[PDB]
Amino acid sequence: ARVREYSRAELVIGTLCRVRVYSKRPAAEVHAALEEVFTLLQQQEMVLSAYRDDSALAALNAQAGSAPVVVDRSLYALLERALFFAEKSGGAFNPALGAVVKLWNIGFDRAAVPDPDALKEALTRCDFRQVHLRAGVSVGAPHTVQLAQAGMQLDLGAIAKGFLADKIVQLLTAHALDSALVDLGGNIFALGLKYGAQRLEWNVGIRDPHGTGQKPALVVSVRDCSVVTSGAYERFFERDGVRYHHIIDPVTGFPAHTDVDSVSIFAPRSTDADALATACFVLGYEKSCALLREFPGVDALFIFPDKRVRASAGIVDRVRVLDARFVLER
Ligand SMILES: Nc1ncnc2c1ncn2[C@@H]1O[C@H](COP(=O)(O)OP(=O)(O)O)[C@@H](O)[C@H]1O
Ligand SMILES: [Mg+2]
Ligand SMILES: [Mg+2]
Ligand code: NA
Ligand code: NA
Repeated sequence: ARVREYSRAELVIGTLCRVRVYSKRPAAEVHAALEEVFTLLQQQEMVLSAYRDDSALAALNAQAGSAPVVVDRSLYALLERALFFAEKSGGAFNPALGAVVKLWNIGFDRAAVPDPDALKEALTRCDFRQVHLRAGVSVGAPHTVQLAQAGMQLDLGAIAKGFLADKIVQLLTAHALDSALVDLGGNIFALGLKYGAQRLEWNVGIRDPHGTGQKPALVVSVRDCSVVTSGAYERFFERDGVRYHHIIDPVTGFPAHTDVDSVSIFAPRSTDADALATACFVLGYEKSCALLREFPGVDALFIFPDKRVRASAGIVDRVRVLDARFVLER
């Protein structure tokens, strides 16, 4: 039995999603797994999407201030994990920020900053503690979500790609695959080891925060690990000489003013890496290090505006700088 390498990529969930697999299984089995990966992404776009009228999440948001809504176990679990990171991060990551994000989402389209009072009003409808998750303990009991605060809106943009990368890994493993690189718009999961007959760690690239995005500035060698990056120049618009990026500080209702250009989180679960990358970007370097002490199983890599790079002890020896303008502090 020979090793073969496969990849497939499609535009779905608003970005380019690519999965690369090495396998000795019959090619038909790999093709079937990849078919299911991309069917899953299509289906989940219709569950999780914040910017569509026909998604399950949009239906949930339409019931804010009303009765609990039945959701499937998967969406319930994702919301539970999102609220966990909201609590642990002091709301730096906030999955109920839709009232504010939606104003900024039209801002992007219109290239215009939201009004002050409108923005001040939106911040009053973002209390994630008023998302009530309930699930009965008896056999087959439904899972429900209630948005108790009038006009509050869920937006899972900062955790959905991580969730989907984890769901894809679970699917690949269900198909008896153990070597893959999952890349959902840059949200990476490195499953197992790649092939060279030699088995090698995956060399995951981290971009220059200001890069055209072509070349990575650094690579990190990893196995069975998600690598998720949140950064200041990945999505933004400009107006009158000021840049407004897409990661909001919930305290100000404005794009976060932070001391790092990007934060990359390395974790066994991409859900966790995605939520933490957002929280850490909002919190800034020192407070991020404090938060991360609560998660011993994760590592982090910070790129500063002066091109210094700091990486935690669990990954620093695995980092290689490719763009010599950057310096890895040791
Ligand atoms: N502080 C925040 N907490 C949670 N979600 C946020 C926050 N700010 C913005 N969002 C939503 O999450 C998205 C940012 O997600 P993030 O994972 O940080 O970046 P990326 O889009 O590169 O994956 C935004 O587009 C918005 O939908
Ligand atoms: Mg995130
Ligand atoms: Mg993300
Ligand atoms: Na990103
Ligand atoms: Na800040």
